[PDB]
Amino acid sequence: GRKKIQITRIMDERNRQVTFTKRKFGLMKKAYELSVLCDCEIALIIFNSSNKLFQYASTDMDKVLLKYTEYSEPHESRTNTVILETLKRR
Amino acid sequence: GRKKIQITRIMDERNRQVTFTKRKFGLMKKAYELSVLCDCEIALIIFNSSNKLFQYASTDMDKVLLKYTEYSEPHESRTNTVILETL
DNA sequence: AACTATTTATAAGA
DNA sequence: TCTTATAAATAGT
Repeated sequence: GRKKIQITRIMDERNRQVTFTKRKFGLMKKAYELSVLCDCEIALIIFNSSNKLFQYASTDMDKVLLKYTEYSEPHESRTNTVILETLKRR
Repeated sequence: GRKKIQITRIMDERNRQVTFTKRKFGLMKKAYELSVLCDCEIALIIFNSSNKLFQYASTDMDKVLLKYTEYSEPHESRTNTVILETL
């Protein structure tokens, strides 16, 4: 990036859409590279704010999702949590 | 990277494992940033070569997967396909 | 595991 | 979309 940007929701609609398209390609690209380099199985489902779907899966999506739903051990899972935060002085 | 690397399976076991751990964090990180920045719902399931699971989901994994299985329109889908290559 | 040069991604300005 | 300068990730150590 020509500038550092904060990680909060982009407010400009068209900016949000461009950022979405490029970052999504980059993310599927990094997913592909992870799967190849480290010999692992990835499935990546993305729904844009308008509920349109975009997906990546190394092997085969329904294979990976089946394996998921049957997996019955504790495992590393991360998520998004919203925090209350005070801003800078300005 | 201190070196450019080819995109093929890392042969050294321990190298593969370190690369896995760091790149996975980076990938979940970029996923989180995408979901926040562009207000979208992501689900990312990874099974390492030993069949151990690692996951990221912005909202809630079963929510996203339900939405997936019901989605009935054509959509952008990618996968990995193997190519023959000269050196 | 941390730290650093080299690469890979990406945001602003066009 | 493109260009470019800048920030962010990562491959070796």
